[PDB]
Amino acid sequence: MKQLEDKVEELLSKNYHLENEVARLKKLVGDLLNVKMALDIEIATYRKLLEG
Amino acid sequence: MKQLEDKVEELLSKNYHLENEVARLKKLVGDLLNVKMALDIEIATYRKLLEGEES
Repeated sequence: MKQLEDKVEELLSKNYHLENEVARLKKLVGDLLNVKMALDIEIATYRKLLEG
Repeated sequence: MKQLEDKVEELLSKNYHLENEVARLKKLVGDLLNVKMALDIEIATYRKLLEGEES
């Protein structure tokens, strides 16, 4: 029952790559949320200064 | 034998849910990228108006 064996190895590889992609995107989300925090701080500085 | 069938079922199922998660994350990324673009243009404009900074 090989066709089954090839399918399983094919699926284990896809699973490994999907786990990789999930890890990559989580990091990109953390990094972007950190970026948002820093920009929000810069804008707050400007707005506060512009306000008076 | 039937174990192979069970493993095939398990993997197709785990992969389906990982794909769903990948799609969710990519939407969140796209959303954060758009929030960043709006913030960037606001900051770039203040730099220009107040500091004489062009990109």
